[PDB]
Amino acid sequence: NVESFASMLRHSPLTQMGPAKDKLVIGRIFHIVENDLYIDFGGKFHCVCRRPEVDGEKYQKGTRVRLRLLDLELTSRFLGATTDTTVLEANAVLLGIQES
Amino acid sequence: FRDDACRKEIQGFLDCAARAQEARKMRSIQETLGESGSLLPNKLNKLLQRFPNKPYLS
Repeated sequence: NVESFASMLRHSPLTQMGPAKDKLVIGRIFHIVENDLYIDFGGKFHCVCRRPEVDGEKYQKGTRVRLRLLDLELTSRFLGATTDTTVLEANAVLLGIQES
Repeated sequence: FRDDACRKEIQGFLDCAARAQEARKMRSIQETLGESGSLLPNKLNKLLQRFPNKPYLS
């Protein structure tokens, strides 16, 4: 009675989410560069969001935040290209901090 | 062509050139800095070097 991969995939939160556009997700700040916050939210790629002007000092490494997802992976095919160009990061909007 | 009667206009022409002469220095400084440019072709080309167009298969 070993669970199959097809079963794991069907019942994963990422599969159950459906499309990612305009979906609220919880992220975690794992890397910070100046006012650039690198946030992991459970997907393949992280998103990079600028430090908010209000309560900027509350956003630190490990701080859990609320995001509105736009794309899991930013990719596009440009004129003459044989494959899609990927920037290797997700597109998301940082809304604020998640609190209990 | 008697400068005694045209002192006000003469000074005005000299002020315009002085302001325009400094405008040569101000624009040049901003042109190199890219204050008005969206981005500098040197800066915009380093960014494209990292994401080169691939018209071939690898």
